[PDB]
Amino acid sequence: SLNSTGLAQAAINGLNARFYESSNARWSSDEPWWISGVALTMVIEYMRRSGSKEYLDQVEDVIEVQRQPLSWWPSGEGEFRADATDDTGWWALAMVRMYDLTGNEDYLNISIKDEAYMRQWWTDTECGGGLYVDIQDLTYKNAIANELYLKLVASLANRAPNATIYLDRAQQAWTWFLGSGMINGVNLINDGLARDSNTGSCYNNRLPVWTYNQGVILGALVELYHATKDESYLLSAQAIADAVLSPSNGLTSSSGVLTETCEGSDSCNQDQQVFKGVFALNLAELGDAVAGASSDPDAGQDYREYLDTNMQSMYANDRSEIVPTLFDSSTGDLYDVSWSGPFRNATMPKQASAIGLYVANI
Ligand SMILES: OC[C@H]1O[C@@H](O[C@@H]2[C@@H](O)[C@H](O)O[C@H](CO)[C@H]2O)[C@H](O)[C@@H](O)[C@@H]1O
Ligand SMILES: OC[C@H]1O[C@@H](O[C@@H]2[C@@H](O)[C@H](O)O[C@H](CO)[C@H]2O)[C@H](O)[C@@H](O)[C@@H]1O
Ligand SMILES: OC[C@H]1O[C@@H](O)[C@H](O)[C@@H](O)[C@@H]1O
Ligand SMILES: OC[C@H]1O[C@@H](O)[C@H](O)[C@@H](O)[C@@H]1O
Repeated sequence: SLNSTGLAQAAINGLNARFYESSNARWSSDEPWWISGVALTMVIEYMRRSGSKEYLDQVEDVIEVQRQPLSWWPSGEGEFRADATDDTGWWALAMVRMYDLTGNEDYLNISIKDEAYMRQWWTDTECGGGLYVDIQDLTYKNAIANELYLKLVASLANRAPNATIYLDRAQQAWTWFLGSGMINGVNLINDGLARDSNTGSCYNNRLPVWTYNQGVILGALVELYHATKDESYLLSAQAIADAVLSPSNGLTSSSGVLTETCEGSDSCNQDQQVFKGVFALNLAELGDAVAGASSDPDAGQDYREYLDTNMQSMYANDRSEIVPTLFDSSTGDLYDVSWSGPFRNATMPKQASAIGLYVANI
């Protein structure tokens, strides 16, 4: 009885009414730039899944301005090539989705330039593989930058003309990730890798399990399945998603609600506020891939029910409607960080995460 399409549109309208900067073609310049990339993904994915085009003009504006050489990383020469590889990876994946929505080769070309830029910081000398996140420093190979890269090459393996070298890169990247140790004993992914002071060998740094690091990897494996038709990639994704859904692992509350590890102590920073929606969108991708790979009508039904359950809780306990004024008649919905906890304030990363959950149920 809940209309996820209308709620996503209200959530996007709330996102624009409070956080979109027309003069900058960006959401919230006081927030991390990469989260504007995530927001762009959610808006593109809303249009892709709902069949609507109401934000297409706005998305094109954002792309055209955020394409330009970044003032804080001119040496990237624009096209979203930034001072960290994960920043680049978020926009690169948004361009994959833009290409999926529009069929405009221009966006596919951006993702291709991004893949080649990110790969510059893949090294086999440390950790036997993987890329660094901090381009200027080269001190950290983490989960998210390698999950983004892996989903990027796996996506390009299904879309780019030289799809073979991208499929080989994806298969090689997944083999490295699987062997990295970052996937722990309960099939959840810790934050990144530490390096042995004496031996130089790398190991799971046991930093927190963040929801978005259980998400991007699902989309990556889904694209690897589409590229190979090997259901082993789906089964591996399902083991990771199942671990998230199991309340015994602390990511899913006793009410069945996705919960970031920082929500308990009310310490979720500007980055962590956006994590849950990224997982939700990728989980919906996994659900679609699972239901299409088997003739069982109940295939992937647990993931849909999970997303549905999480939507209603967010719908009921985390929502606050904007009240219009005599000057601003904007209507929409605002959302806080906890999908079960109360609504206290809204921020752009919280709102972006909100849209992702609604879009995940379209
Ligand atoms: O990355 C998001 C934000 O980055 C800001 O640039 C930062 C530089 O000012 C600083 O010198 O180094 C960090 C390293 O990441 C840069 O991110 C932008 O000014 C912001 O607009 C952006 O939201
Ligand atoms: O929130 C967890 C994530 O934190 C990331 O480190 C941040 C950098 O990306 C950012 O640019 O600078 C701040 C400095 O406080 C860092 O918190 C990790 O790179 C991620 O792996 C981690 O999930
Ligand atoms: O694996 C631990 C890593 O933690 C990160 O937060 C730091 O930025 C890296 O320098 C460090 O190597
Ligand atoms: O992709 C997942 C979505 O697929 C749609 O076909 C269903 O109607 C939604 O309920 C579900 O959340």
